[PDB]
Amino acid sequence: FRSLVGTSRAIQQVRQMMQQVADTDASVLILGESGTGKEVVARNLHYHSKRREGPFVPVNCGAIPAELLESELFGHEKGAFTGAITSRAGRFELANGGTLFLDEIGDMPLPMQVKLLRVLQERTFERVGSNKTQNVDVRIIAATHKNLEKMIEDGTFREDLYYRLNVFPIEMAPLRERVEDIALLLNELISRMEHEKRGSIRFNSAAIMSLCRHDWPGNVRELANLVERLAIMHPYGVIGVGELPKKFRHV
Ligand SMILES: Nc1ncnc2c1ncn2[C@@H]1O[C@H](COP(=O)(O)OP(=O)(O)OP(O)(O)=S)[C@@H](O)[C@H]1O
Ligand SMILES: [Mg+2]
Repeated sequence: FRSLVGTSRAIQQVRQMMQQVADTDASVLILGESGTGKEVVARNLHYHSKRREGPFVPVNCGAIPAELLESELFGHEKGAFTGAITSRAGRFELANGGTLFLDEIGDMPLPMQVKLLRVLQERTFERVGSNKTQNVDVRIIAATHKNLEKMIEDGTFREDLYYRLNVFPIEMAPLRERVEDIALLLNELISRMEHEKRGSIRFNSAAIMSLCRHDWPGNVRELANLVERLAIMHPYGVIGVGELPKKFRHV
């Protein structure tokens, strides 16, 4: 785990709710833009859960071939389809006793949403082509940068799955709504980068104000990118307004 650095009320609330849902087995939904810490939040939840010493299993919902998605999620037994010479355990079976992290749940296709639902209310599943219904034991943590209720109304997300998953919602404020945290965030990212052989910089107040007026569409991950790049261009340097890429200058 990392900790969620920062002193905004938003991030403090996020910490409080994390402390409250962690050692429960409730489905957690983390909503937030790209780069805002949603996976951090998930890994932290997990390592402070009953599952904390079982497996943490990510599932990147839009980055699996549909043609194989079922078998990736639920495993297959030999000769289920063409190419099925071995017998795979699925992400779910892999996760039994741990946490399953559905990364971008809004990109999960509908047939997979119903199957996921069957798992959350029944706690069973079968490998593809297989008869044997295995029980399964995981804690669900899903994340999204999408508007799930809108999708519900566009009929691209299932309402029943929605209310089943969204037991404990946690919202992650975008960086541009937490500028108070940027310096802290900086000190963290730089510290990591030092503890990782990888270089050193620091920022002066003008630079820091400039970065505090930036829109951060990639949020914290964009910030981390900037720290790495600047540490290359100005090794062990102090970063002022004129060292920032023009993109990040706001004076
Ligand atoms: N509050 C925070 N304190 C410290 N480090 C953070 C914080 N939030 C994010 N990070 C770090 O900055 C990066 C943000 O990435 P993620 O947490 O994976 O964001 P995300 O919401 O999961 O983005 P996606 O959904 O994968 S595009 C990671 O390298 C984290 O370690
Ligand atoms: Mg992620």
